[PDB]
Amino acid sequence: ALEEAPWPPPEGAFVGFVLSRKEPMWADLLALAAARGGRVHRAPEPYKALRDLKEARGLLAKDLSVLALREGLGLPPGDDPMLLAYLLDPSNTTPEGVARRYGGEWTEEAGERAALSERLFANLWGRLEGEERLLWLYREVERPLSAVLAHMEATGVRLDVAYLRALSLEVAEEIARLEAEVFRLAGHPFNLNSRDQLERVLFDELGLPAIGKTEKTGKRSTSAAVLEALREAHPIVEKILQYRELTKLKSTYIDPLPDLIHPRTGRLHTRFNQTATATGRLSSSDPNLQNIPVRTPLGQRIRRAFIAEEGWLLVALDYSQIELRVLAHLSGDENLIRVFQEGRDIHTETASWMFGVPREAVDPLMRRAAKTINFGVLYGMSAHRLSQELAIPYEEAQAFIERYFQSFPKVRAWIEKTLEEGRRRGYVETLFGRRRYVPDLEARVKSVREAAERMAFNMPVQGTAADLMKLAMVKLFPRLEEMGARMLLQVHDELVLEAPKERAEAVARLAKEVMEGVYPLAVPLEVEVGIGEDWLSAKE
DNA sequence: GACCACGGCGCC
DNA sequence: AAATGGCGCCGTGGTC
Ligand SMILES: Nc1ncnc2c1c(/C=C/CCCNC(=O)CCCCCCCCCO)cn2[C@H]1C[C@H](O)[C@@H](COP(=O)(O)OP(=O)(O)OP(=O)(O)O)O1
Ligand SMILES: [Mg+2]
Ligand SMILES: [Mg+2]
Ligand SMILES: [Mg+2]
Repeated sequence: ALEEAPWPPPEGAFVGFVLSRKEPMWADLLALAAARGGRVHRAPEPYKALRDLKEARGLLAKDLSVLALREGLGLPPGDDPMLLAYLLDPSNTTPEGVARRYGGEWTEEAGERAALSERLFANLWGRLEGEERLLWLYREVERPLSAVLAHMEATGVRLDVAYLRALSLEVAEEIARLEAEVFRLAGHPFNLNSRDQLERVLFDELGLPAIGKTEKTGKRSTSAAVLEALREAHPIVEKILQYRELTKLKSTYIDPLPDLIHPRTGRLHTRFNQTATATGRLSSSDPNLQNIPVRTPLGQRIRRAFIAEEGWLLVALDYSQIELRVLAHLSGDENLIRVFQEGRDIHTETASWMFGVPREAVDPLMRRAAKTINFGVLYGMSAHRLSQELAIPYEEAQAFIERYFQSFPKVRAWIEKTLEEGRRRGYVETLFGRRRYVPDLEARVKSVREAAERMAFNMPVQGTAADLMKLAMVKLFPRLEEMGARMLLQVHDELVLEAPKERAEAVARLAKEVMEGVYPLAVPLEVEVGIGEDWLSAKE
């Protein structure tokens, strides 16, 4: 029972706030409160009251900071109990769960949320004293990163709306061509979007063989992998795959994105979720801008809609072979280090092998295929699936996986070391000490145990790569502000920046150097950088 | 209208 | 379909 104290709060108080909706860029600030020294200060008018705060300190601090930036207020986020809980155990992803776990209840009242922020911070800070590596990640990465993400979210990205509107109409007509052809081949119309109705057509009405079953309900699958296997069993299959591609892209990007342009900014605003993944990666939502298409011709057309403001340029930076380089460092494999000290490209070399092509003629689509193979095999792909992936007998695909691992013997050794440690202490960890708890490593069901093992030894690699990118963003942001440039998007190992046209080149050089020297490893980090008027053009 | 599980698929 | 891992969004079918 905190004393009902009057607004303003004293410096350092913990804030609580209620939004009309989860998206800070779209939300109405319904309520604002603060708690400190056994007092609760409830703001009579939330929006005006924002101006009395000098930092957003409490649960979901970034969300409030984004809203303040929207209102032209430079209110940076500070301490956030979610970030403490997430570093302790990244299964701590929601304020509902964190509260129940560390001493409170996540209600819908700013005052209670402010008092909750205060309580949880005390407890969680107590849990994190002595954990000096986690404390370092909090002070030097997550807490400062939240400020960076807040500016990214409030800045947004420009989108060629009219372009996408015109594209929709073009795609609609092609979808009609494909579905009409499907219906003719089926002999009747049906909901081609309903995979249950398609299942009957393909496997009951048509006589096509079923390849596999779905996980939870055991229906005959109609996934792309299955349809690929049936490309020649019937002409309908090809048109179903093309229908799937177009409707996926139209329904997920072409049509939704133009309606999400913010009225005040005229730009598109994602959310970068900071306590959402088991490995330390960020995620992006509402809308997700970390999964904008690129693979197919139409996907590329969609990516072209992401453009720079008039007088500016996009700068796209992407770490080269990042998790392979991270692997070299964690494992210490002398042979894998040599690969990168010699400037070799394993994705291109697998691509050249997969397609029987010299590296000069490996097109980007080939290299993408090689990356699924290379990382698929690394993190535990079966001989069987690989043989089916490469349209190749089981003997060879089985041998590719032995060649692969034989040339880097210290990898399996690191895998085995990582797993034993996880079994013993109950968690695996990144280069910087970010932890993931994987209790199923001692499961008595092999399928469950081996699944947990693949999650366990992936996490140090993926999570270290995520740590490096986070640290680079923290280092790079103030340098960009100095140059009048903007950080717009992060896509796991890629940053998209926006720079004035006359400083774009300078920004690209600087950003590349910051990313490559973020934290020297036993192998060099290389960063591919491009500049263009649109996101596609800026990645070569 | 809001949920949800599921299958499916876009990205890293 | 699958002994790669990590995400979030879509439409369907179904519930409330
Ligand atoms: N599949 C995975 N599994 C696990 N981890 C994965 C991945 C990927 C995958 C990336 C690209 C996937 C491209 N796939 C396609 O577009 C099609 C694949 C199938 C092609 C089939 C051809 C044959 C058809 C029938 O014969 C990245 N990662 C991780 C590891 C990687 O270091 C990190 C950053 O992603 P990227 O920047 O794309 O990759 P890298 O940095 O390693 O490569 P670089 O940046 O291109 O130099 O993200
Ligand atoms: Mg990369
Ligand atoms: Mg990338
Ligand atoms: Mg799912």
